[PDB]
Amino acid sequence: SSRVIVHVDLDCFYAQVEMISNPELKDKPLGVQQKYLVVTCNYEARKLGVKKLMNVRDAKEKCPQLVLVNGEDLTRYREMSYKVTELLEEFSPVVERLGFDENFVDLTEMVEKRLQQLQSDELSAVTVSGHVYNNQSINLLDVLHIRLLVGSQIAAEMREAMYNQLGLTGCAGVASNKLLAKLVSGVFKPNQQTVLLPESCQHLIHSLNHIKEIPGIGYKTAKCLEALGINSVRDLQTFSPKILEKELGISVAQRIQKLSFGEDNSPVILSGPPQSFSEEDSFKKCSSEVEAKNKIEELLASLLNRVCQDGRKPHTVRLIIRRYRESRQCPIPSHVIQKDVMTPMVDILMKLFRNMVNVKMPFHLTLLSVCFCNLKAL
DNA sequence: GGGGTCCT
DNA sequence: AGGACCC
Ligand SMILES: Nc1ncnc2c1ncn2[C@H]1C[C@H](O)[C@@H](COP(=O)(O)OP(=O)(O)OP(=O)(O)O)O1
Ligand SMILES: [Mg+2]
Ligand SMILES: [Mg+2]
Ligand SMILES: [Mg+2]
Repeated sequence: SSRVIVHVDLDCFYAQVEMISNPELKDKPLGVQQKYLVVTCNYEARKLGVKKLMNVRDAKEKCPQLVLVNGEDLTRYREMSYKVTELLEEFSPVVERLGFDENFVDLTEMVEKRLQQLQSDELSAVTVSGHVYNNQSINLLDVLHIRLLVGSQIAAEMREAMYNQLGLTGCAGVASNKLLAKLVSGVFKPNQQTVLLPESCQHLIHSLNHIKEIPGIGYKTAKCLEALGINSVRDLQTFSPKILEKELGISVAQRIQKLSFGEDNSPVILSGPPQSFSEEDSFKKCSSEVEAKNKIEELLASLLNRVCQDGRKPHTVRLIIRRYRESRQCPIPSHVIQKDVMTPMVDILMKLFRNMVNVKMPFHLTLLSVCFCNLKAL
């Protein structure tokens, strides 16, 4: 059962949202700042030299006409994120989320229908929407191709409906699994879509340069492979299965090797509603017992907001700390579920804290987070 | 340095 | 509770 998956990726998301909010900013170049960095910006300002993830001063010097904006309150982005996800669900119910600006959709069933509904005669021109990866020749006689071309049209449709109705632009990659879909989706940016035919699969993995470029292989797994002298995607393709299992575990080994061939059988998971809420906060110095108290209050303060609105309730709370991450958690008592409600929580959160960190001694940390998970019904 | 997700 | 991964 060959699948058709689509990966959707919004162009410079925060930027887009900001612009869609303050139209005056269409004309102007724009950057979104978190702490003293620039986390993303519209294209009008990537041309003036502004690289994503660059300090806000180099930014200003390199580009003086730059209109900055604060993107530390993730609230407008997160609402837009779900407006997008809901739009896409209205196409097919099975939509997986990846951060705020990515979505996976399984179009296998949807492509099925549209095909059957095709009178033989009209089996052309059929056509393709957007780019075909690596300019590959289409073979209308190959069902696999045909189902991917239909996947391209549904994607073009989704992208139209995102623009109309939400005012957002973005790219789409349509492939036979999530891996290839995500990889081929950025081959043409911004605001364009590419489809990957099967016979160009190998061209696409090898186009990659560092092995960490593949989704799934990350910082910790890369370094492991590096120290094994695995740097190219072909290195990994050709390496000893056995030695890899031995050095990575039989679970991780099998999967990432398949990855390096472009093989990915992981299904698209239906995300549904968020299963957690959390406010992170890292900082220069924190070294008493209070000031964690102040922090935990603020964090709690902001989180509470979102919980009041979500609907369902958290039956578990936890405390996270990256020291000099660790966590402790415990169920949230029956009474307190009455969305005042602060002091009891912070008493628990502190109880948590205390058992984890010795207050009768110095610590200093850099990171405090509070998380609400385990929400019913579930 | 956000927020999140699944696997162990 | 910790360790991976994605953004
Ligand atoms: N290093 C980072 N630090 C903080 N926020 C980030 C970082 N990277 C990305 N983000 C945020 C900002 C973006 O709106 C969103 C997705 O980023 P990313 O996938 O890198 O592409 P992008 O949305 O910045 O634009 P584009 O895909 O056009 O380059 O996540
Ligand atoms: Mg992205
Ligand atoms: Mg993006
Ligand atoms: Mg990676």
